[PDB]
Amino acid sequence: NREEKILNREIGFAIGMPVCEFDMVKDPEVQDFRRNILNVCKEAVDLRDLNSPHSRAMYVYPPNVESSPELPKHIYNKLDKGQIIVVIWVIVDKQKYTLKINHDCVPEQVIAEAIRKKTRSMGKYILKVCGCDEYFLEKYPLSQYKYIRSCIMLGRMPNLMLMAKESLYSQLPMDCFTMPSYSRRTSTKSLWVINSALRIKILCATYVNVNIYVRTGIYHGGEPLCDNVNTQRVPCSNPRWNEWLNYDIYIPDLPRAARLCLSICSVEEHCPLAWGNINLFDYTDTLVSGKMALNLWPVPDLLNPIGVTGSNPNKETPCLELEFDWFSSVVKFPDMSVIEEHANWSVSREAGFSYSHAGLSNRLARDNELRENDKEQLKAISTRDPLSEITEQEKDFLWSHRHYCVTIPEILPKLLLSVKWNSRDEVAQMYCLVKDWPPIKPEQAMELLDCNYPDPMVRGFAVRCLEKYLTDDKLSQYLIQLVQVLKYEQYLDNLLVRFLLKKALTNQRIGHFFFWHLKSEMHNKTVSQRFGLLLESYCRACGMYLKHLNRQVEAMEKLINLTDILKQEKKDETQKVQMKFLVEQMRRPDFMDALQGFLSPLNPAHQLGNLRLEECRIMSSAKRPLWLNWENPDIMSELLFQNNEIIFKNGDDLRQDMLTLQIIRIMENIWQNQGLDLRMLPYGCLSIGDCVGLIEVVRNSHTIMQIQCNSHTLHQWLKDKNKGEIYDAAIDLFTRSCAGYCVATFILGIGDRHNSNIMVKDDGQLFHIDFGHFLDHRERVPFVLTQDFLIVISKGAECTKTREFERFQEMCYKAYLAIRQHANLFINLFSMMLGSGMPELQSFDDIAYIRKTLALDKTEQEALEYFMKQMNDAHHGGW
Ligand SMILES: CC(C)n1ncnc1-c1cn2c(n1)-c1ccc(O[C@@H](C)C(N)=O)cc1OCC2
Repeated sequence: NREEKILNREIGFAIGMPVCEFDMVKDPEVQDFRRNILNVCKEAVDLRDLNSPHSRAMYVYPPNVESSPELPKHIYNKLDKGQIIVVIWVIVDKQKYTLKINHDCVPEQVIAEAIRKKTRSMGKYILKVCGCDEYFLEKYPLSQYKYIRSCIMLGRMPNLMLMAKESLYSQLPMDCFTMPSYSRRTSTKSLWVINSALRIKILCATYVNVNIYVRTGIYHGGEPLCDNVNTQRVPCSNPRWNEWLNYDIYIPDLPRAARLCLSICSVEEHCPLAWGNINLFDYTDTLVSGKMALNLWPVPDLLNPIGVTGSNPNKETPCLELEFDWFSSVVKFPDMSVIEEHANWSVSREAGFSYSHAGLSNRLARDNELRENDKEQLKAISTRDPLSEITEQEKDFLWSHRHYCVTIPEILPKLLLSVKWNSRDEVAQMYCLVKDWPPIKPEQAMELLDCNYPDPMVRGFAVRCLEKYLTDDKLSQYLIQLVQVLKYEQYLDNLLVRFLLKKALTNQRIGHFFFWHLKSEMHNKTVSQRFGLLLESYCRACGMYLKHLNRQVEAMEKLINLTDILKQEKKDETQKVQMKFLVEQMRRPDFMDALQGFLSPLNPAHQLGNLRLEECRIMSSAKRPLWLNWENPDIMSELLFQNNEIIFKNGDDLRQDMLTLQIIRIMENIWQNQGLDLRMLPYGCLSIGDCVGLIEVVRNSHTIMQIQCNSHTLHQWLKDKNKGEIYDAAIDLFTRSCAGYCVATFILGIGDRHNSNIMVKDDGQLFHIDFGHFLDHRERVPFVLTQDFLIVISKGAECTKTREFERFQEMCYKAYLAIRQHANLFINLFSMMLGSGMPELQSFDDIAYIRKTLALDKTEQEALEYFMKQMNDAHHGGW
C-alpha cells in the first residue's frame, strides 16, 4: 500500500489524471478490464525475466533492425565486393580500429576482428552506436541493423563503440513488478431461442437546451441491418416520446457486433442536434435489457455509425432515456460450439439442395458448377482496391463461391462485405470459414481492423496474422494506425489491445511511442477512458522506463506552460523582451532541471543533456514555436552530433504532418527496395498533445527563400556548396530527391508548395516541410517546378529540352507507377486513420482522392498519361 500509493502518484503524473478517478468508475467493464488486463503485464514481465540479464537488456535496448536480411542490388553495389569499412572505438583515451569486413558479419565476429587488430597493435563485449543509446545485442547480420544500412545508403562511415557487457547490465535496474490492490476481487437463455422481432423504447430526453425527434437505426459497422425508424415529431420544450420503435430484424439474426445508432434531429431541411451509439450486446455477450440512459455527443448525415460507442462522460449534455425488451431471462449470445453446429447443419443442408432449389437465389450455387471464367472473375475482383464498389451481383457471386475463396486468401475483406450480417445462417458459416482461414500478409490483415470490420471473429483473425507475421520493425512503422483502430473496438478488453500492450511491454522502442500516441489523445473524451485505462496498465508493468517517461512528461509540461504564457500574456511584445522573459524563466532551478537531462520523445536513443540557452530562440513562424538546443552528453557525440536540435510548436495540429512523414518513409522504402534510389527526408515529428508537438531539425538545410535572399541563384548556390568533382553527385541527389517529392505530393494532395516550405540541404538533398493538409482540402499539383528547379536539374541551361530533364521525367513515372502497385496499403493506412479527429480525413470520399491521383480505374499506361497531363497543365508545357 505505501509503495503502491507512491506508484499511483507516478502513474497519475504520467497519464495526466489521478488513478483514484478509475477506482470510482462504477461500470464493471472498466473494473474487469483493469483486473483482467494484468495477465498481459505478468506475461510480458516473465519474458523479460526469462534469461534475466540479456533479456532485460533486449527489452530496454532492442535491435533497431530491418525486416529482411536480404539487401537490394543497387545498395550491394555501394559495398566493395560485398564488404563494409567499419570503425570500432575502444575507451582505454579513445582508440579507433578500422576494419574491412563482410557486410553480413555477426556483431561477435566484428568484435573478434577488432580485438585481433588491437592485438596486432601490441563473448564479454557488445557493440554500441557512437553518439546515441543504440546497441547490437542480437545475432543479426551487421547490414540488417538500420544504422549500418543507412550508413551504406548515404555513403557514411559507421562508428561503433566497443563496450563491456557488465557495464551495460549494471546500468539496467531490476524492477520488481507488483500486482495492484484491485487485483484481489429468472434464468439464462440463448439469443437464438427468442422468437421475437427487435423492439426498443425511447422514453425521453433531458438537457435539451436550444434557442424535434429521435432518429434510430441498427448497424453492423457502417452498414445498416434494417431500415431506420424515427419517433413522432415533438416540440423541444417537452421531449417525451414514450414510443416502442419496431425494427425489421428477427432477434436471433442480430450479429455479435450489432449496434443501436441514434440521434436527436430537428425538422424540408433535417439537421442532427446530437448523436449517440450503443452496443446491443455488452462485453459479457449479454443482450442489453431494462432501462438505460445515454448522454449524447455534439455533431462534428442524420446518424453517425462511424462515431464511437458509449455514453458521453460529460453529463451536462443531451441525455436520452431508453428502455429495451424483457424476456424473463438473461439473454446471451450463443457459444462457438452452438455456432459451429448450426453452420455445419446449414452447409450439409445446402450441399443437399437440388438444381431448382439453388436456382431460387443467386446467393446459392451448386458445388460442381464452378467454371474457369467464374474462378478468374473471383481473382479479378480480389485484385481491386478497398474503396472499389462491390455490386450486389458481385456480393451474391462472392458469397455463393465462398468455399473457393479460401484458395485465394487475399479476397477475405471482399467476401466479408458480401455477407448478410442480418442472417445468422450465413454469419455462422462465415465464422467457421474465418476460423480455419489461411494466413494473409500483415498489411492485408490491417484492413480487417478498420471501421468496416467490427466482428470480433474477423478482428481476432487479423490480430493472429499480426502475431504470426508482423515484425517489430513493421509494428513500429504502423503503430500510429494500430493505436487508432483500438477506437473502433466494441469493448475495452479485446485481442488487439492485448497484442499491442504485450509488444509495448516486451519492446521499449515500441512502448515509448505506444505511450506517447495514447498520451497525446488523453484530452479527447471520446477515448480518454480507454486510453487512460490502457496507459495505467502499461505504466504499472513497463518497469524503470516509467521514471524516464515522467522526466519527458514534466519537460513537455513546462514547455507547454511557457509557450502558453508567451501566446496569452506576452502576445504583443518584441522578440528581445520575449527572449529575456524566456531565458529568465527557464533558468529557474525547478524549470532548468526539468528541461534538461532526459530522453528525446522524438527518439529515446537520443539523450538530451544540458540546454544551450544561447542557441535557443523563439521562431517567427506560425504560432511562434521554440527552437531548442541540448548538448548530446554521449562520450562519442562528436561522431554523430554534438547538439540535438528540436522545434517545439504549441498551437497547430501536427497529426497531419506526422501521417505524411510516415507515408513518405513508406513510399521511400517501396522505391528503395524496388531499386530506384529517390532519397526522401522523413524527419521526426510527434504530436504529444492537443495541437502540441515536436519536430526534428535537419542540420545544414535552408528554405528556397533563404537561398534567394535571378532564376540561377539556387543552382549557383549549390555550385558554391559543391565545387569540383562533388558537383555531379549534388545535381544527381537534387534531381532524384526532387522527383520523389514531386510524385509524393501530387499523389497525397499536400498543401501548396512555395519558397518557405521547400528546403534544400548543402549536399543538394531537396525536401518539404510544413505539410499541414492533405487529400481534397480537379486534382491539384502542389509542387510546381519553377525555372529555379529546372535550371539546377539541367546543370545550368532551355532546361525543358534536355536529357537531364528526360531522365528526371522517367524517375517520376517509375516512382508514380511503383506507388500505384502498392495502392491498397496507402488506402488502408488512411482508412485506419478515419477514427482520428483530423478534419480533412472524415469519410472514405476524402480517401477517394488517392483513387483519382493514382488513377486506379484506368490502366497502367492510361495512368502515366493522366499523370503526364496533370504535370503538363500545371507547368504550362514540358510533359
Ligand atoms: C515552420 C516550421 C516551424 N515548421 N512547421 C512545420 N514544420 C516545420 C519544420 C520542419 N523542419 C523545419 N521546420 C526546419 C526549420 C529550420 C531549419 O533550419 C534553420 C537553420 C533554418 N533553415 O532557418 C531546419 C529545419 O529542419 C527541417 C524540418
